[PDB]
Amino acid sequence: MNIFEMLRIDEGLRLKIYKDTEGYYTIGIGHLLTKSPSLNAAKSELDKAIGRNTNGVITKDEAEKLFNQDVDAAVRGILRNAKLKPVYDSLDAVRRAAAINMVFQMGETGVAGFTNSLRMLQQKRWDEAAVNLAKSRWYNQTPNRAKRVITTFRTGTWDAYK
Ligand SMILES: [Ar]
Ligand SMILES: [Ar]
Ligand SMILES: [Cl-]
Ligand SMILES: [Cl-]
Repeated sequence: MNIFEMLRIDEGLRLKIYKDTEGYYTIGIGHLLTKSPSLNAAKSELDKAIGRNTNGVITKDEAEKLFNQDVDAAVRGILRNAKLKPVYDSLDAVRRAAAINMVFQMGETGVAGFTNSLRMLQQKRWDEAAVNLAKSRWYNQTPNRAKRVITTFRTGTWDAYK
């Protein structure tokens, strides 16, 4: 297992524009298009992203290409964030993938807001971190996914995904 497989399980794959858990227009493997309530606006953003007149539909390869860029951007966003980078560098491989999933889902910004959890992960206090991470809107709104990511940080293994 790895980051790609992990996120492919959490996000799914859809080839037509859809609304995510927050009601935002998305396509592919969790590629958010826009926070706007306009379907047209989402179609405009999709065309621009792909570089062709898609009409709300893409191929598997295009979805996978967006996905690669989004993983890459997430990692780079972590590395560029003063609050995140040090946490990240302190973690082992498995846990790093848990950190990436979270940023992919909620943005750098969002993640950089779990100050307390961040600190406990940096100190390797796994159980305490797991409990603090669960005290969040993230967990209350997408409890199944959150539990998988949380178990990942807790144990450092991929059992939640196997
Ligand atoms: Ar992180
Ligand atoms: Ar975190
Ligand atoms: Cl894009
Ligand atoms: Cl969920």
